[PDB]
Amino acid sequence: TGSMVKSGKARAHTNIALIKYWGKADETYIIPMNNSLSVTLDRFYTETKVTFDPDFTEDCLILNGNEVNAKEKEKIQNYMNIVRDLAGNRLHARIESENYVPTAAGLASSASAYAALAAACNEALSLNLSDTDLSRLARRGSGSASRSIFGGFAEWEKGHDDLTSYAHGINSNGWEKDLSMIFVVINNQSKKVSARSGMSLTRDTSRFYQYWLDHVDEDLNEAKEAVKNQDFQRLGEVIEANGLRMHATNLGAQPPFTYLVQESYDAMAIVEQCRKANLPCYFTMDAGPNVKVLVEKKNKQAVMEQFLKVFDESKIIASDIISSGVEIIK
Repeated sequence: TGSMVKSGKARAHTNIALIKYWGKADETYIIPMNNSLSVTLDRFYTETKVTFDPDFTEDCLILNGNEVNAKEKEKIQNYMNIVRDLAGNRLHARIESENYVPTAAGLASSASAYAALAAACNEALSLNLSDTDLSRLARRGSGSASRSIFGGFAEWEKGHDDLTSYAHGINSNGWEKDLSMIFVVINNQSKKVSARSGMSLTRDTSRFYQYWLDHVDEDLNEAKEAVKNQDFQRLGEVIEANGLRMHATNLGAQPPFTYLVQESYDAMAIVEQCRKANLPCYFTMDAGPNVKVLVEKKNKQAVMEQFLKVFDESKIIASDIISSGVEIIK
């Protein structure tokens, strides 16, 4: 690299919320209405390199080898303004990112991307950020990115401001090594959809939003106790119910909406058939119709075969849960 050029490259993995982040207390700083709990997936990740050079006059983002539009361009420059302030410098960066995430199939890359960028900047500029402050930095880009700093189980503590809202890794005594998640790619409209806009309408207007708030802390404690005990059935029941309650809140929005389609329900029915046939597993869904199936690694293959009876092979994508957190790479 160049004499006064500072670069860093990081790999961060996606995560899926078992207890949902849904609704913000603060839209500008990304402060959530409640705590969330997720697992970090081994199979899906973003690699991001950042190169700071005094000769650069603005930030440039190249994604999967392609320039981004002026919109995405403006967004990355705003985010990089946070990094510069944090660093106490005025260096602009060329950002080269590669998503190893099935985004065309509907899997989100925002958590991995912002976690990778935060870590890459910390490395490039030698900021020496603690995992807490790395989490806070990632959060400012995307809420769920706060959790992708960490492996295995992770919890985003809601806090009440920029300093107190961040995630931490949960030690599971290695339980994450025994677990998997099967992604069912569900046929979806290709029309534009915004989770950020969705959760905002629901948080602000849903007639069922208070119901959500009244139960989330109880679900979270239940999930965490299940994790302490490595009690799969106990974790599953509560995360499945929590997920469904999140979708319920959208039904109460003004006016109502849903991310689920009939094919999603078809996949949920298969999970329940699996449970009735002695194959424990539990589903969750996010801002789209894809169905994610949490399952013990030992039963992963058998659950997949049940899905493979009815879905194309290409649509049934399994991942293990990774133990380690964001890493610095070449």
